[PDB]
Amino acid sequence: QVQLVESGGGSVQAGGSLRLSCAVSGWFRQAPGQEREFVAGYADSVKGRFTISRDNTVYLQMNNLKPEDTALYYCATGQGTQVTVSS
Amino acid sequence: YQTERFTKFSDTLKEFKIEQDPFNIIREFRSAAGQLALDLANSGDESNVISSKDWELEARFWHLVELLLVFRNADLDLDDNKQLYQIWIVMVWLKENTYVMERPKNVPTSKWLNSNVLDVKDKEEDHIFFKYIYELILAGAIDEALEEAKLSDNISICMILCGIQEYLNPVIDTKHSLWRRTVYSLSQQAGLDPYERAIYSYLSGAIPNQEVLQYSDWESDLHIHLNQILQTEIENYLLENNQVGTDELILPLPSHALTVQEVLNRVASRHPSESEHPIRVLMASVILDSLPSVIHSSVEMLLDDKPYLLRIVTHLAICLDIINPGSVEEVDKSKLITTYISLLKLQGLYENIPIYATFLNESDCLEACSFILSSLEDPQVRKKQIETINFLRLPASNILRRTTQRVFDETEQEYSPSNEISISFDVNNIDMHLIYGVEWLIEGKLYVDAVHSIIALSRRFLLNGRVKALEQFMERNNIGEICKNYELEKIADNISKDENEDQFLEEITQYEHLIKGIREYEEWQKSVSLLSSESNIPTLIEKLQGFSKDTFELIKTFLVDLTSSNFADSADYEILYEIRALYTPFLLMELHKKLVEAAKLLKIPKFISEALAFTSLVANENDKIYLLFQSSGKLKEYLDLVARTATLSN
Amino acid sequence: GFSLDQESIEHDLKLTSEEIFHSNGKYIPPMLNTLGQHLSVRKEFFQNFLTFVAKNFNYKISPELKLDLIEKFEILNCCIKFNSIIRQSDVLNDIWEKTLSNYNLTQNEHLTTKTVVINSPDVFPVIFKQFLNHVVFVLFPSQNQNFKLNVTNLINLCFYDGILEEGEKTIPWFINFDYLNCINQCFFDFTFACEEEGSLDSYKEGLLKIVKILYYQFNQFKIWINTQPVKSVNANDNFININNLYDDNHLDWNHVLCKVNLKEQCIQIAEFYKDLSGLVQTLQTLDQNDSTTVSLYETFFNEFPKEFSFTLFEYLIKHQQHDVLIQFFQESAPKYGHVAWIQQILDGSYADAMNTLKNITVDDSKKGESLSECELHLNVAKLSSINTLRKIQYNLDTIDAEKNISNKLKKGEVQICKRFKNGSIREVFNILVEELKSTTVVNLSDLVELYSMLDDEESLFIPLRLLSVDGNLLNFEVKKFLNALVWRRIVLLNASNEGDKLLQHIVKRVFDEELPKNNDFPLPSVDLLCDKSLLTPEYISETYGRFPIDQNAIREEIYEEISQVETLNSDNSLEIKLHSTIGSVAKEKNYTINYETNTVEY
Amino acid sequence: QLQLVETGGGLVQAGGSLRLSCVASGWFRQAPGKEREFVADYADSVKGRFTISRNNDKNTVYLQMNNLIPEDTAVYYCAAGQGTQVTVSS
Repeated sequence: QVQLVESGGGSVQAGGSLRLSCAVSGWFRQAPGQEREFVAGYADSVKGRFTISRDNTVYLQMNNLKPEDTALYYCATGQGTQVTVSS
Repeated sequence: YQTERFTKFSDTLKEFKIEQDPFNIIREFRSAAGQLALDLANSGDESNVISSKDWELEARFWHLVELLLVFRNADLDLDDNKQLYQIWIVMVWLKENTYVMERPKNVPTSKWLNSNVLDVKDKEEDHIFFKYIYELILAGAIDEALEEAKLSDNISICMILCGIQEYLNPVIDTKHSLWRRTVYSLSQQAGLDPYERAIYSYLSGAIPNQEVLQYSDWESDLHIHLNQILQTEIENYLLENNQVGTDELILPLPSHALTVQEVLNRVASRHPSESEHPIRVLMASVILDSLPSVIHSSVEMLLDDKPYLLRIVTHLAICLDIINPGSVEEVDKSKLITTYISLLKLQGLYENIPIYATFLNESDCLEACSFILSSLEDPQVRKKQIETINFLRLPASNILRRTTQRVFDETEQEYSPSNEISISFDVNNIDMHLIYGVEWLIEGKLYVDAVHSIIALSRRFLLNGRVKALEQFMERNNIGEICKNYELEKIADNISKDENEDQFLEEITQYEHLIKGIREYEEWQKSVSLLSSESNIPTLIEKLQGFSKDTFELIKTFLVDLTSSNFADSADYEILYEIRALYTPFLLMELHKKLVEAAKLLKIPKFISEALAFTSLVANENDKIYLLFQSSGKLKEYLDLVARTATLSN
Repeated sequence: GFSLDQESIEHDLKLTSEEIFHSNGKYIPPMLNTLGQHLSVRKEFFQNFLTFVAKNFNYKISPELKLDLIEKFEILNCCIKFNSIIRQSDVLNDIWEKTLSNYNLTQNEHLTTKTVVINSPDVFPVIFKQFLNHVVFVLFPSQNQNFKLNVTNLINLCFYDGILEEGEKTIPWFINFDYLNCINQCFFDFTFACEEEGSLDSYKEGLLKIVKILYYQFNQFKIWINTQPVKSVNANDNFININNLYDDNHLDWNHVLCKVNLKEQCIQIAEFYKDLSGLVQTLQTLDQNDSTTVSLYETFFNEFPKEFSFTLFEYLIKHQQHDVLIQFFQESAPKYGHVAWIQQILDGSYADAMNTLKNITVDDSKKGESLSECELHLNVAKLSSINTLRKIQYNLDTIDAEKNISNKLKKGEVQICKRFKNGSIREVFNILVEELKSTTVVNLSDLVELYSMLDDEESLFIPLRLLSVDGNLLNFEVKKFLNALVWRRIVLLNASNEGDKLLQHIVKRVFDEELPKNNDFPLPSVDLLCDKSLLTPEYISETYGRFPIDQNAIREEIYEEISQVETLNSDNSLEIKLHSTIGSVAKEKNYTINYETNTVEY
Repeated sequence: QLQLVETGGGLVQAGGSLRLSCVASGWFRQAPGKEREFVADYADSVKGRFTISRNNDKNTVYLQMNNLIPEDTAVYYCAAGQGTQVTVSS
């Protein structure tokens, strides 16, 4: 019995920064309506702006966020954390 | 030798094949990486350690993998818990091959020579001998720690050596349940050096202070979770057994041992800049058996690589497919057999046999057996080395066939210019390599599939320079096999033996006739102005040139027409009608070529004229010389070349 | 009227001038010697006056008639100067004068020769011609230098009468006859000097010829222009007759001698003469047809200069393929003959197809060297791919027959036709040996005649094969006469070779090669062989027209060759001797006798 | 610079005996061409013929080799050594 707890999501302005933390306890993203896609290896839309790191822990520093990154992010080795970037 | 790391690995593999006792494939891996890190440290420059450090770590991993494959397989039916035994296999490589500082130099004779009466440099000389003894015990140096404890008047450390020797007599047995709770409480008391404070917690299975772990390396860092599981699994089973009693217990112990993945989530998080190195993270995948998951993940981020990893992952599968049949993923196997043969380009000359031990399906099918048709060119060393490894019959009939059929599709652009010239230097430089694969396959039975490759390139010659004439010289470089194909042909049974033996014999006569006309036409053109003023030898030689040609024409016309008229295999007749129609006009001009150079002697005029004038006259009874003009377009050419004799013969 | 009265006063002055040009009253004749020079200089000065005064003054043809009358007296005056030079030679002149003496006395009496030059001494050219004709036995008789040193003076004397035509501003039958009979002897000059050549010595007489060629050139190229002018003016051709005979024969002979003289010449002298004198375009071109060199320097400039040379086009027919297509074969010329294989011209050319058809139809008459046409008839058949079947049959039959015949002949495999002996009627043996020896069987025209010669039975057998293959050419009478002569030779040999064993191979060879199915071969019979109904003088003269022997001898030979069999066939035995044979051979073979028309069926 | 002084190797016949003494100044084998294999726990190729002993509490190792064969001719190294040659002639 195992999975992931994630934290650090939220709502920021376009160009801001967020820090997604994810650990096993005790990256992928889905926009509203679309299909889930892998984020971080790194997707072509986030290369140079998002940084993945690992100490069963994984951190995603999201710098220079844009409205296209507004989605629910999920950790995988999670329940989902909303990351909303306003224009 | 040392430079050719791949070659050394190949030799070990070869020995195993000859023997075919199975645990010797990985044991040879310890003699390669060792001599390499030794050849950069025994003698030479000191800066080579930047590369010898990679060899100083690739050899200890092959030692840890040799104990895990033999425990889960070699279960001999000799005279219980099979998962707890992995902790012992982890302690052997974590204790023997560890870093140990030598004995300290300039040890003081008496005690306190500088004498709260001791200076600041006295507790340091006491901690210096404290760290020299706190390190040897962690590596299993009882034999050395026992003598070291007695030698330094360090009697304060000998009380636990026998307590471990009493704990070692209880581990070989497989009361002391109360002795495990006193040292942990001794680790919470004040007044102890930082090196001794970590020694009391390491033997029991506890976690000391973080100030003693800062110094601790992230590699060593893994012994913390290993000793805790042992102190808890024995206290659990020990607790289950309860061979001490409840009273013998004092404090509750964390008897909940975790798995390997929960422990690896913390060792790569304390010192991640070195704990997640590419040569140390391979020990967790040996417990998971996922081969192509660590190398195929470095071929997607091409916007931003390690040759030591590809040689071990590929060498693992040849052993993984052998240790457990199909243990390596079938997709990963063919992906490892293909990534190895492709990466082995600089060393592909000697490994042309080591790729056959894991043939699987890439070799039984035309997959991993078609790449050798891309390097076998001129050197005769690689063509003979593939004859070993117990490979012949159909594989020889599938490498020679894939050598001549794979280059036939590239010559498709050589049949478009049916009325112009082209660049034939590549064909005159790459087709030469296209005849060494069949000339090396000296098989009298596999001669029918290759004897037609030259005749399949007569139409790519077209006008201007011909490629078949140069191809006729490649066959003269290896004739005599016609005697080997005519004697071996009467060994296997055949039904259509009235047409298969007649086409090969007729093609050899026309080709030898063609190679002879090319050399006869090269000697008269190279004559030019030979013999100088003494044309008496030319008066007989040119007479021989004019007779050997007037005879060769009537003979070449009878070889091509010897194919009769109506035949079922008319595809072979429509292709040879042009080559026969293309060797006609070149002969009449050579006699006329004695009217430009031999015209200084009024002797070729009355001869070469009528000799070429009637060459079209008698070329009207054998069906009007067929219609060699209809298959080439040379009609008015014959009308003008001979018409010129009316302003010279009169 | 006024011009006629002035012409009458001028004619009276001309008569007194003729006397003054040969003798003058005012001067003392006794003083010194014969003042022919002064007598001439007087008329010479008076000529300038006559010219300046008669400026224009032209009426109809009176000015031309007067200009012509001037040359009647101006030309003679230049002879006595030679006499002076001859008076320096003396012995020759005295022997000449005396000779002239006899001439006049034999020709016109009048006291032999007296150098008074009465009536303008017109007989001077006749005496000159008689002397030139006698020099072919007197001087040809005398050395080239002698006669060579002699003829130069006459040349230089004659070459002084053209500088007065350019001085009188020269723009009738008498003008055509003023200097025309001398062409009957002028041609006796050049040879007399050129036959000696350098007197069999070139290294020293090259200059002696270079200094004399001027006179020959000046005589020929100038005298030649008079003919065509006189001819166009006189139009004697109609009467023609002795004037034309002399004229035309002399013209051909002079064209022959002017061309060799043009060849033996100094560099470009003939070239200048060719351009200067627009005549003998062929002889000029013969000197000009790259005799010196093939250098593109002078030749292109001379070549391009022809311009209006339609005549040059006929030049190409001497002995190539230049001149910028030259309008094909000079507009395809006329009858090509052999040039027709050349008229291929890198084209299929319908004419070139008719050209080999013309090569067979030209083997019909006076042909030679068939191996060209033989290989070129085959070549033209190839070039092409009614007339096609005929041409294929002609090619095959003629070629194979000429080849086998020349081979067997030169080979002499068959020794002889035994019967002939000491008979004039047949020199065809020698004619055929000569034919076979050369010229691709001398074109091999009498293919018919060839087969007639029979020496071994094997060599004789073939004839009927050609007869049944390609015998679509001659008349039925000719084909039947051939077959009958053949059967007659067979009978004369088979009665002698006991058993009549000659027919027993031919009756089988004619049926084993399947000749009756592809050839309506007429069946021979007693009546077919003894058939003299095809014996006519016309057919005789047509068939045996090459040999110029009397037709009576050949007729007698043929009548004997026919009557021998007509008499030997007692009770007509031959009939059965053939019928039984042919019918026993063609029995099991798909063949039956067609007694309706004497043929073979199946 | 802890050292490992090994001695006792030599050339014996097939069936002879040898005694390798190893004093740690402070048992694996390698044949000519092959890789270093462990001899002494006992290897399957030397179990019953080679005997290992150690002085209790000291850093010394003794290996007594009885019934030596031509398959044991190699260089022996010590581990806890420079190498000592032990050859056996057939």
